[PDB]
Amino acid sequence: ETVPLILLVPKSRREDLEKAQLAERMRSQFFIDYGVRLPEVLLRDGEGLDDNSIVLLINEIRVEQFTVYFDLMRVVNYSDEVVSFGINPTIHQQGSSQYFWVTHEEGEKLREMGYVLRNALDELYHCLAVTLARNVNEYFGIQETKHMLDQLEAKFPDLLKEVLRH
Repeated sequence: ETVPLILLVPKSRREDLEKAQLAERMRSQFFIDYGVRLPEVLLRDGEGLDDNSIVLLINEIRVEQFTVYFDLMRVVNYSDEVVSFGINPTIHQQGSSQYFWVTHEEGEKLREMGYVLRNALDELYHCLAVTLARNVNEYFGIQETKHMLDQLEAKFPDLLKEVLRH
């Protein structure tokens, strides 16, 4: 890989993320989990970028925008019982999926009650790995479709007749 991954980050978080060595954390973890070598990961200030937002660019094209609450912890196996403990999560919603976040102090209480918590940087890594994995799956899917159009012996009218039937 010769083209770097770029993460646009909030201007107020950039120096903390550099001090936390986010780039090396990401590169190191991805290699251990997958055996694949990420290109260099560069952080850049995102103009107008609100807090808790990260934009992934590859080859200067926007790939995905993540919502990660830098000062909070993600409740990985969140259940509604959390609320019965007096803890009301920060909820982020992306499509059909909800993500539940709590304070560091709340996180420590939930860890004693069977919950698993991920800090923001670990969740940011997780978001990247999920995005990278989703894109690879779809790429393979495109290839499967090309193979089916190669193997296809039925013509279009006959093919479309069969589809409406079933």
